[PDB]
Amino acid sequence: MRPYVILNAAMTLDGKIATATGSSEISGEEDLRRVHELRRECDAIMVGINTVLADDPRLTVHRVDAAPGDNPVRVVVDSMARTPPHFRVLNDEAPTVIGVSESAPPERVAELRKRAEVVVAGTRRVDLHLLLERLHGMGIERLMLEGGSTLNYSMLTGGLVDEVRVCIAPMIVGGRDARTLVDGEGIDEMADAIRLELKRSYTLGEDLIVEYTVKG
Amino acid sequence: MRPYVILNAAMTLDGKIATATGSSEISGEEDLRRVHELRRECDAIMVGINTVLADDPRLTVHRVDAAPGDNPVRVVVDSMARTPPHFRVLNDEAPTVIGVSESAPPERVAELRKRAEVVVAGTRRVDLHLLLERLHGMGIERLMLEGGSTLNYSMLTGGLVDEVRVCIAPMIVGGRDARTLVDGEGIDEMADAIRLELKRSYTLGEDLIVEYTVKG
Ligand SMILES: NC(=O)c1ccc[n+]([C@@H]2O[C@H](COP(=O)([O-])OP(=O)(O)OC[C@H]3O[C@@H](n4cnc5c(N)ncnc54)[C@H](OP(=O)(O)O)[C@@H]3O)[C@@H](O)[C@H]2O)c1
Ligand SMILES: NC(=O)c1ccc[n+]([C@@H]2O[C@H](COP(=O)([O-])OP(=O)(O)OC[C@H]3O[C@@H](n4cnc5c(N)ncnc54)[C@H](OP(=O)(O)O)[C@@H]3O)[C@@H](O)[C@H]2O)c1
Ligand SMILES: [Cl-]
Ligand SMILES: [Cl-]
Ligand SMILES: [Mg+2]
Repeated sequence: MRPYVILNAAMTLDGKIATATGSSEISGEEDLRRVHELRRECDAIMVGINTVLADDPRLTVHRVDAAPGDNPVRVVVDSMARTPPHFRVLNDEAPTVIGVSESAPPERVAELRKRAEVVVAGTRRVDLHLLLERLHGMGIERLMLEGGSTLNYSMLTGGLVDEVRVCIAPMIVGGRDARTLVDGEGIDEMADAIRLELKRSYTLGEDLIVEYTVKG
Repeated sequence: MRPYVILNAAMTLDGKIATATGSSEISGEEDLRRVHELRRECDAIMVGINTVLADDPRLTVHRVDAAPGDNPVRVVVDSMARTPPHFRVLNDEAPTVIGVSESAPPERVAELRKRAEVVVAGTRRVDLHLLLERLHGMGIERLMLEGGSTLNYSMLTGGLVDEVRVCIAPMIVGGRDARTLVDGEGIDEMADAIRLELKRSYTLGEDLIVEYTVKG
């Protein structure tokens, strides 16, 4: 089985979540609160290793009032155990899980096990199906997927996403090499696109929030 | 003095206007009718050569009932005069203008002049400011820019776009090499993004339409 999965993101109108140089300040203050409230509501947050290396995020509830138990499990998708042992995601604010592949150097895995629960799943790339099974077995029923574009693609095409919520900021940056909402290999034909259904749209500060379910 | 410029587009939720393979069927029938209605309220439609080569579009008012002079002037941005003499954009449905650079081979320029007005503007690349100035001279006061992503970038960073209208389809395709709403070289810092203001957002058929003004 697997938890229920909400993909949440912030993007520019032209669909970018970061520039080629990694600049990613997009959301207004209100959206950031929305995000932290949603964190409060979930059992776990999931990000890819590339996001962790780029942003060194806390991935906790800190922009809204939080009870001592409110921080969800932090989950990093990290095939070669590259999460720096010093980085904030391994701090003491909340439990952390690192999903690694069987190819991960045994020495790096052992260091991570000192600050986290490590789950091995997949040969050389993290098996997201298995990882999600393992998270569900830890009692995680509600997971918030927070990117980046490569993990987003894997999760969507694997049929592992139930909802998509996007903050669309009123700005354009362009860039053929900027990260978009969803990157990866890509679906070749518009006909074979993943299909969604708009459930809600509303303004929040300067931003436009859109909320969709993924059509089964 | 240049025309007032509305940029119109259709993209997937993840910001794609075409897959890597050039698949670009995005809008529902209702959006397409709206586009044709807006075309009729404009003096000119502008598109890049690459769009012409990819789609061979007519660029006329035909998804709604139209009369004779309802079709706007068709303008192709085409540095090296690559518009094929047999392409629909050069048919007799409507006036056509091709903007070329000084670098375009004369044989191709001379051939284009048989089927369109040719405006030579810019050394190696079309000078968009100069082109728009010359378009004003042909009674063009309102122009609809219809892509693609490279031309969009140039027009936007050139300060030559007054409004943005986007049809957002409830679908995701991903693809690191798919064409986005705006490609080109990109703005390096989110701080330096072109800023917009949302005028209104509404559903149209299955799609979500958003209309913005460009602040700068
Ligand atoms: N605004 C937003 O909504 C938002 C949200 C998040 C991030 N961002 C930004 O956007 C950028 C996106 O980062 P990114 O796309 O490079 O990184 P990412 O998607 O966070 O990380 C993807 C990486 O995860 C690892 N991985 C392991 N198994 C995988 C699997 N089955 N599927 C997918 N990935 C797997 C791979 O690296 P290994 O194989 O080496 O482990 C892969 O390259 C970042 O700069 C970030 O700051 C924006
Ligand atoms: N859904 C939508 O809204 C929408 C709209 C339009 C297109 N599309 C699709 O999206 C794709 C995007 O097309 P694209 O980006 O490859 O092509 P494009 O933007 O239509 O064409 C850009 C080309 O115009 C020429 N050009 C000359 N002077 C220029 C200047 N100053 N600035 C920019 N371009 C200049 C260049 O080629 P030369 O130098 O060789 O002349 C340049 O590569 C196409 O496949 C199209 O079918 C989607
Ligand atoms: Cl955070
Ligand atoms: Cl057409
Ligand atoms: Mg791209």
